[PDB]
Amino acid sequence: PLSCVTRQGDLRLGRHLVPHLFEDHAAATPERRALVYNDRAYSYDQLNRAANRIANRLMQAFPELGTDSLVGVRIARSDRLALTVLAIWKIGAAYIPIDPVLPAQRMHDMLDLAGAKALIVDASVAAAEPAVAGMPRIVFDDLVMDDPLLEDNPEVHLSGNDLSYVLFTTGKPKGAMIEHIGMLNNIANKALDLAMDEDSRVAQNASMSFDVSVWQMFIALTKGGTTFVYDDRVVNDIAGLIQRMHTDSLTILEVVPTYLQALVEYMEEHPDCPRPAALTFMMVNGETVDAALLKRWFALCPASKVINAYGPTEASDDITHHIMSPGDEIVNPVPIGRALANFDIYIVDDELRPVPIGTRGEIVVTGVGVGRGYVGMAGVTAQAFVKSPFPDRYKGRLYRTGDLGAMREDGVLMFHGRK
Repeated sequence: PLSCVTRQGDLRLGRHLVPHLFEDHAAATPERRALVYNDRAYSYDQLNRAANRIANRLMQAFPELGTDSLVGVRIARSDRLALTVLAIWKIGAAYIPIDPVLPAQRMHDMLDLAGAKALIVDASVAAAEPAVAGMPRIVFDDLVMDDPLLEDNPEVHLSGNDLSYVLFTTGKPKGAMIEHIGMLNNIANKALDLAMDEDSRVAQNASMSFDVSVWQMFIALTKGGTTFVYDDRVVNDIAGLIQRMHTDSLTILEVVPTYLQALVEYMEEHPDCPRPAALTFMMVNGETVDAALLKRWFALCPASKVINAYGPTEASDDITHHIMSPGDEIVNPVPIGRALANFDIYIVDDELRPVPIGTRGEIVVTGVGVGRGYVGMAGVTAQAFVKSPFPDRYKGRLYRTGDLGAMREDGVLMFHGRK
């Protein structure tokens, strides 16, 4: 057999994109708690009303913004960031996260490559830093001001093929273009594999420069649950984050292996302290995890399952999940797992021919989450985004990951480094 797994079409995604799923919950259960950021708690209705004020004032300021318009957002992770992104999406546009800690010349490159139409900052950034001629800048604090006349949903038409965000990753940065439907597919797969419901409590702990911060911020809002934003000050204090996850009764947490190690070490060294005993799932991603660390995690959090997650920013976050339970035979190397639904994955030679099961080759992927390429970089886009030679039910896109891997007889994928 050849190294092919096909899941295109496996998962119906429903009628509504991410912002609209949030709107559905705000209408159905306005008073449920939607988002917590330190001392600030928003109900669904409060979050929606504030996002709508922002959205409507953005359309007043920039009447031409809409489909595939790109808006930079230089706001630190917070309720303010979530609100601003939601507002941008509601008016049909897409955003670029530009962490305030990034230097200005990085911001310039990001906005120029993307052809961004405007930049939204908050008051602290505006006070620290000048606006740049040619790049309209507007301030969160003004956009979100009270006005009961500006609180209805914009009801701009959104299409799944429209951009939702451009995420940049030594050369000039490369801005991967992700569409609403790919973003939704990643969220839909995760909501199923993390057994989410309206009681889910999801950590938003990753840096906004990493694409995983997107599903972390919004997945709970598509399910009626709660996002807990854990900013850099909180995540940098391991003891404090653990105590927060305990007191928040957090259920879902994603980390990279070195941070997982810090959490595990702390709990082992402090067995007296409260633990994140409500966690149902810990997801690990970003770098290779080892079996012994996973087993140490399972000893500390026996009520949890773990998902090893892999995939490129270019395909809307992950393309495989490896779900593990405490009783499982967990050995090195840890698999990167099973294809997400609505993707096909192949291990191929340099000519894109699938190789026999067990042979190493390049991981390449087709399906609903393969994005558009790199904004303003047609050439580097052409190096990795090519027409699929395989059957396709979407837009015919293939992405070459530049990663080596191999496929097991059961279709489980293994990661073997960079090609």
